[PDB]
Amino acid sequence: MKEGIHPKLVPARIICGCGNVIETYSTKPEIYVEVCSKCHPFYTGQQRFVDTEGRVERFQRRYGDSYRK
Amino acid sequence: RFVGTPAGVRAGGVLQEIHRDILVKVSPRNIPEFIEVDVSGLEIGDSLHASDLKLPPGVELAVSPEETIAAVVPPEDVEKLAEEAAAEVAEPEVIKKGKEE
Amino acid sequence: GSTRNGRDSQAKRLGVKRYEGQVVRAGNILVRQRGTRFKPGKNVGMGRDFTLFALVDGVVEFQDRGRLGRYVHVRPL
Amino acid sequence: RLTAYERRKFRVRNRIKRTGRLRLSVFRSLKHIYAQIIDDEKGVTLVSASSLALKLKGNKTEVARQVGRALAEKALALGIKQVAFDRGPYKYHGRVKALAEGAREGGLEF
Amino acid sequence: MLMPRRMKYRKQQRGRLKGATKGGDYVAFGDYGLVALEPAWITAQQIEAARVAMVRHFRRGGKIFIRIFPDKPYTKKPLEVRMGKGKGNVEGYVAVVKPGRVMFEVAGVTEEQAMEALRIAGHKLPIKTKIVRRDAYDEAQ
Amino acid sequence: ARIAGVEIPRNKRVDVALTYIYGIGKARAKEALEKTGINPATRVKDLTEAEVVRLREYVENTWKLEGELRAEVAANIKRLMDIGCYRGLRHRRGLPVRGQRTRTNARTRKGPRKTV
Amino acid sequence: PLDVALKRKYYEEVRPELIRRFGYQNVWEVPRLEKVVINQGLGEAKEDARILEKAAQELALITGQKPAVTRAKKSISNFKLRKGMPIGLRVTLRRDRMWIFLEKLLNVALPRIRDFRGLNPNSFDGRGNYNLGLREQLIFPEITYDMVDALRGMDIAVVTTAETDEEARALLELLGFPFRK
Amino acid sequence: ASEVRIKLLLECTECKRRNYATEKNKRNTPNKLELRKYCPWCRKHTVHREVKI
RNA sequence: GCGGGGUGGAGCAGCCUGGUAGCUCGUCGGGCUCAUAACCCGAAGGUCGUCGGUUCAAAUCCGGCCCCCGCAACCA
RNA sequence: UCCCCCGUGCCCAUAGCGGCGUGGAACCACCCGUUCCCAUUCCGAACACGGAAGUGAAACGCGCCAGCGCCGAUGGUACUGGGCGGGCGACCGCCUGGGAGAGUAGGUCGGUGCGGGGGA
RNA sequence: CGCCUCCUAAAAGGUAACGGAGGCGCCCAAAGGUCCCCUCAGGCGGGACGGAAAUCCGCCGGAGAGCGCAAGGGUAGAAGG
RNA sequence: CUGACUGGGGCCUGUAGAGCACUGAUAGGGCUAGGGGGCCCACCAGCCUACCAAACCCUGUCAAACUCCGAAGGGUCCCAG
Ligand SMILES: [Mg+2]
Ligand SMILES: [Mg+2]
Ligand SMILES: [Mg+2]
Ligand SMILES: [Mg+2]
Ligand SMILES: [Mg+2]
Ligand SMILES: [Mg+2]
Ligand SMILES: [Mg+2]
Ligand SMILES: [Mg+2]
Ligand SMILES: [Mg+2]
Ligand SMILES: [Mg+2]
Ligand SMILES: [Mg+2]
Ligand SMILES: [Mg+2]
Ligand SMILES: [Mg+2]
Ligand SMILES: [Mg+2]
Ligand SMILES: [Mg+2]
Ligand SMILES: [Mg+2]
Ligand SMILES: [Mg+2]
Ligand SMILES: [Mg+2]
Ligand SMILES: [Mg+2]
Ligand SMILES: [Mg+2]
Ligand SMILES: [Mg+2]
Ligand SMILES: [Mg+2]
Ligand SMILES: [Mg+2]
Ligand SMILES: [Mg+2]
Ligand SMILES: [Mg+2]
Ligand SMILES: [Mg+2]
Ligand SMILES: [Mg+2]
Ligand SMILES: [Mg+2]
Ligand SMILES: [Mg+2]
Ligand SMILES: [Mg+2]
Ligand SMILES: [Mg+2]
Ligand SMILES: [Mg+2]
Ligand SMILES: [Mg+2]
Ligand SMILES: [Mg+2]
Ligand SMILES: [Mg+2]
Ligand SMILES: [Mg+2]
Ligand SMILES: [Mg+2]
Ligand SMILES: [Mg+2]
Ligand SMILES: [Mg+2]
Ligand SMILES: [Mg+2]
Ligand SMILES: [Mg+2]
Ligand SMILES: [Mg+2]
Ligand SMILES: [Mg+2]
Ligand SMILES: [Mg+2]
Ligand SMILES: [Mg+2]
Ligand SMILES: [Mg+2]
Ligand SMILES: [Mg+2]
Ligand SMILES: [Mg+2]
Ligand SMILES: [Mg+2]
Ligand SMILES: [Mg+2]
Ligand SMILES: [Mg+2]
Ligand SMILES: [Mg+2]
Ligand SMILES: [Mg+2]
Ligand SMILES: [Mg+2]
Ligand SMILES: [Mg+2]
Ligand SMILES: [Mg+2]
Ligand SMILES: [Mg+2]
Ligand SMILES: [Mg+2]
Ligand SMILES: [Mg+2]
Ligand SMILES: [Mg+2]
Ligand SMILES: [Mg+2]
Ligand SMILES: [Mg+2]
Ligand SMILES: [Mg+2]
Ligand SMILES: [Mg+2]
Ligand SMILES: [Mg+2]
Ligand SMILES: [Mg+2]
Ligand SMILES: [Mg+2]
Ligand SMILES: [Mg+2]
Ligand SMILES: [Mg+2]
Ligand SMILES: [Mg+2]
Ligand SMILES: [Mg+2]
Ligand SMILES: [Mg+2]
Ligand SMILES: [Mg+2]
Ligand SMILES: [Mg+2]
Ligand SMILES: [Mg+2]
Ligand SMILES: [Mg+2]
Ligand SMILES: [Mg+2]
Ligand SMILES: [Mg+2]
Ligand SMILES: [Mg+2]
Ligand SMILES: [Mg+2]
Ligand SMILES: [Mg+2]
Ligand SMILES: [Mg+2]
Ligand SMILES: [Mg+2]
Ligand SMILES: [Mg+2]
Ligand SMILES: [Mg+2]
Ligand SMILES: [Mg+2]
Ligand SMILES: [Mg+2]
Ligand SMILES: [Mg+2]
Ligand SMILES: [Mg+2]
Ligand SMILES: [Mg+2]
Ligand SMILES: [Mg+2]
Ligand SMILES: [Mg+2]
Ligand SMILES: [Mg+2]
Ligand SMILES: [Mg+2]
Ligand SMILES: [Zn+2]
Ligand SMILES: [Zn+2]
Repeated sequence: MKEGIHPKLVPARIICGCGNVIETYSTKPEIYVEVCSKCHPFYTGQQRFVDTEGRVERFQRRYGDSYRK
Repeated sequence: RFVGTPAGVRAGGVLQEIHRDILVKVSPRNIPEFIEVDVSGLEIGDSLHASDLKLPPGVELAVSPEETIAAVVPPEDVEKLAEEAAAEVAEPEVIKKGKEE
Repeated sequence: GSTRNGRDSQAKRLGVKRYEGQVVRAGNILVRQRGTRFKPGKNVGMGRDFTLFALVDGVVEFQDRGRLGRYVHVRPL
Repeated sequence: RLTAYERRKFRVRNRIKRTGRLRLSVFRSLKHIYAQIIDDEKGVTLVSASSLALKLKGNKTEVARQVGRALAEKALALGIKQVAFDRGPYKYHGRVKALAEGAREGGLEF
Repeated sequence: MLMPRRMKYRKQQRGRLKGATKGGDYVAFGDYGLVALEPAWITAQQIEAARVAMVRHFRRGGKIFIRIFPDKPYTKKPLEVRMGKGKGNVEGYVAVVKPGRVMFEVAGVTEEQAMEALRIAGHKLPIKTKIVRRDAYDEAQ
Repeated sequence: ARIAGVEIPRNKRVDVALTYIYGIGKARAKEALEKTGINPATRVKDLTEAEVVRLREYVENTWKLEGELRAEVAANIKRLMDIGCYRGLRHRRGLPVRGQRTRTNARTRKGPRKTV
Repeated sequence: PLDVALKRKYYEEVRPELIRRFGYQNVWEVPRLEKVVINQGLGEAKEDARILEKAAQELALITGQKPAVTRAKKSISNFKLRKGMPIGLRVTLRRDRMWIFLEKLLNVALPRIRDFRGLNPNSFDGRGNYNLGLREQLIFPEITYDMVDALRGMDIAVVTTAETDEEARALLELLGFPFRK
Repeated sequence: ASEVRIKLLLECTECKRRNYATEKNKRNTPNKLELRKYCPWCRKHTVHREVKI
């Protein structure tokens, strides 16, 4: 490479909020992230976060079977 | 030999026989008298191709099957005269030279 | 009635000046042209307006080298 | 459809012929470096020299300088002195520059 | 009627009418044809007259093929002017037609239906014509 | 961005900042700071990276927020519009939905007056 | 040269599994990475504040490599563009710096992305290459909220030695690209 | 040659004689032309300077 | 035949010097009035007669066709 | 004197597009590195250097196939130099010498010079 | 009304008409010398804001681009960048 | 003895004729963007088109300022009458 135009690469410490640490190289020796590959919802198989909804509607009402027949 | 009378013909149409033969690679010992064609299904303006050509034994097609072979098209009509004489035609536009091209 | 045309330019008398097998002196003009219809070959200079002229005394020869264009040469006598 | 290698090749070679000299054309492969002096008026090669024919050693750059002193050595024996350098697609530098300088010390004129 | 939709040049020199046709000399589309026996500039006004006549015989039916096209611009100086002051103005368009061309071909019609419209068409033309039907010679070109 | 997917306003108290998120209101703010034992009074700039990730982890995991929240509500109207409900036609003609007079006002749904 | 995780992972896990699924008869027949090119079609800096050293300083930190300029090929009226005007940046990553960038890209960037639901399956060249877009450069780890004046994403082109999309798809998924469908 | 594209001379900066005449666009090139040219008097090259025609 | 011209609804600018469409009236919505006018406050509407060309870009520069104003058309 | 490869020419698509197959001992290439010479409007991609673990995957070289491209008769015609007739013309004929273009048959998946390196 | 380009012009050069069409009366301090490197228009596919069209990647593409300005000739084995 | 003319030989050319590969024109057919039309929709897509019609392919044609071709002739130089 040309000298004096290039940011310098060093061993880097990317930290996640799950406590995943990643061994890599970067222009900054230490970085923290909010999220990573090791914990993300879409990422971890199909960990369907806050909603394992299945909708639930619309057959789902069912309140109740008390209307007469 | 376009066997059949097209439905396009029975409504007033005309069977535009584009190819009255077709080019073909074949052995001398294998000369067909013709090749039959079913045009009875054709409407205005429906058409058959070299692809739709059903071939006798031992004879291979020598053109692109994309080639059109027969068509049924609208007839002439005196009723179109009214529009055709009253259809306006403009004076011709010169393709330019110079600071015009 | 009037013409918006009327004009044309002076003819420039272009073309080959010396044909193959003709004996020329160094300096003689061989071909006058617009662009390289013919290209300078051995012993043949080309001037700023494409004019091919002989660099040595001798005899003209043409050569048609296909996609390489046509060439004019002078062979030393 | 030509390539930068091919075009650059014609580009310098065409300018060399026009000056009418004998051409010291140089081929440089990954391992070896060859050089032949050609009379383009006959389509004919008059003298050659190559590392591969001289069975030479290691350092490509010194190898070049040596195949250079070689080419001249055989050359002056045939009366050849004036000649012109065909750097082909190769930038005048490194291995090729070295062969050239070898040819010069040898006395070949350019 | 027929005329080019646009052209590189507005006015065309007159040229010549020597020789038989360069092509257009064989039946190519329809069943019967009208062929020119002598050279001429056939005008768009005639081509349309001839065309209209043919559709007028057929009434309902048939297909008409026009194999000539008026692309040559026709010039005339304005009435009563003297020679000079430039080329005349374009006043019409003509089809340059030499001996042996097919100008019109018909299809989808009885033979008497075709002989007759081609005949009536023929009267509308400034030249002599011959009616021809498709032969294997036409087939073979 | 910090939490959640957005970077809440630093220099405000931690409870107010949270409401700068689509999906978390004043209630849900004090509610997240209860179940994490975080002081509702402290400025966001003064959170521990510990306090951050705890507060982070609760909120993101309990409630649908920013993107997906918009997405369902979208699909909710999407379906209502598409079943042909009365509330659907009102969304599809862009008019109000909740039994308001339209003869006057109604502007917020209608937009600036298209005078005649 | 550098030992890094993805570069290592390619030879160790990606290489063999690929030779499995498609059964190549030559080592060079099997899919490789050639280059990842990063681009910022910018052009917001056409006139205005054609000082984009802020984004060249950005991209230089993201990739550890100084970007080059792109300039207008032709003048455009509707875009307000003088021919030759400076309208974008482009850095070409090969070899070690290519891996390191993809490494941080796959492990960090795409996660930090707004409502990430997987890379687009269909952004495949047809000749086995892949391209994707970014709305924000904040998506990376080396660019904090502080050091930015405005939102500026980028174009990302990754070239393979593959011939079909299918070998390309596999090479990239095996490396660690998250596809939705 | 025009109102904006003016004619001019080059003066040998050493012997002060004008040996060459040329032109320029004084809008595109407002400074005085400076060029080295062979001066026939000094019999060598000299920086020559644009002077009023 | 020579010169000038066509731009919201009416009548004129902008064209020469290419990038940006302006003025008065009129129309529409509001106000004063019992009401109307006047007057006051806001607001719409020209894709520049056409088709072609030059240009990065044309109401603007160049060509074609169309319509309008003015002048000429004399010795015969 | 024959075969293969590396150079460098000539002929200027009968040499080209595509498809299939083949070659790594040798030569060539990719290849292994980026210390050094040198280099990137960024990038050892290019150019360049020092190399020799692998591979003929890309490239190249060598073969095969007539789908495309390219070349293409014989015959006949158009036209025509010169010599004669005919028509009011537009135009049309004969004699002698020259003779296309299209199309048809058909050919083509190159030939050859010089110098190197290897093999018989 | 002088000059340049094309056609008329009958395959050397030349060739008229108030015949058919267009341009010039400038320009460039680099748009000049030379050394070194580089190859276009366009089509399909792929790409945040991004459009028919900005910039980016790939494949096809002998020149249909470019060469200040009219036209012709020339031209990437460069006269183009 | 070098001349008009003539024989042989080389080189030069873009006409007659022809051709459609370029620039344009061009009738019908195929295929098919774009619109127009008729169904169904405003939830945004769809389907039919005896409608006008781009680009491409086919058939068939035109051109002083079109040429992938291309004569007979003509010009010039050498040797000879
Ligand atoms: Mg101009
Ligand atoms: Mg007049
Ligand atoms: Mg006039
Ligand atoms: Mg004239
Ligand atoms: Mg003249
Ligand atoms: Mg003259
Ligand atoms: Mg002239
Ligand atoms: Mg000549
Ligand atoms: Mg010169
Ligand atoms: Mg010059
Ligand atoms: Mg010869
Ligand atoms: Mg010679
Ligand atoms: Mg030879
Ligand atoms: Mg005449
Ligand atoms: Mg007449
Ligand atoms: Mg006339
Ligand atoms: Mg008049
Ligand atoms: Mg006249
Ligand atoms: Mg006239
Ligand atoms: Mg007429
Ligand atoms: Mg005819
Ligand atoms: Mg008659
Ligand atoms: Mg034919
Ligand atoms: Mg909130
Ligand atoms: Mg209500
Ligand atoms: Mg895809
Ligand atoms: Mg960031
Ligand atoms: Mg690939
Ligand atoms: Mg008005
Ligand atoms: Mg003015
Ligand atoms: Mg102005
Ligand atoms: Mg009012
Ligand atoms: Mg009032
Ligand atoms: Mg333009
Ligand atoms: Mg404007
Ligand atoms: Mg315009
Ligand atoms: Mg325009
Ligand atoms: Mg006008
Ligand atoms: Mg009067
Ligand atoms: Mg070789
Ligand atoms: Mg060879
Ligand atoms: Mg091949
Ligand atoms: Mg093999
Ligand atoms: Mg091979
Ligand atoms: Mg080997
Ligand atoms: Mg081996
Ligand atoms: Mg190694
Ligand atoms: Mg170093
Ligand atoms: Mg060292
Ligand atoms: Mg390398
Ligand atoms: Mg191979
Ligand atoms: Mg090579
Ligand atoms: Mg064979
Ligand atoms: Mg040929
Ligand atoms: Mg032939
Ligand atoms: Mg013959
Ligand atoms: Mg005669
Ligand atoms: Mg005759
Ligand atoms: Mg004869
Ligand atoms: Mg004969
Ligand atoms: Mg001929
Ligand atoms: Mg022939
Ligand atoms: Mg072949
Ligand atoms: Mg040999
Ligand atoms: Mg040998
Ligand atoms: Mg003058
Ligand atoms: Mg002439
Ligand atoms: Mg001529
Ligand atoms: Mg002439
Ligand atoms: Mg003369
Ligand atoms: Mg003038
Ligand atoms: Mg410069
Ligand atoms: Mg220059
Ligand atoms: Mg320079
Ligand atoms: Mg392109
Ligand atoms: Mg694209
Ligand atoms: Mg987009
Ligand atoms: Mg784009
Ligand atoms: Mg060009
Ligand atoms: Mg004598
Ligand atoms: Mg003599
Ligand atoms: Mg004589
Ligand atoms: Mg003679
Ligand atoms: Mg002719
Ligand atoms: Mg054509
Ligand atoms: Mg054809
Ligand atoms: Mg003609
Ligand atoms: Mg001509
Ligand atoms: Mg001609
Ligand atoms: Mg001849
Ligand atoms: Mg002549
Ligand atoms: Mg003669
Ligand atoms: Mg002769
Ligand atoms: Mg004599
Ligand atoms: Zn994590
Ligand atoms: Zn002096």
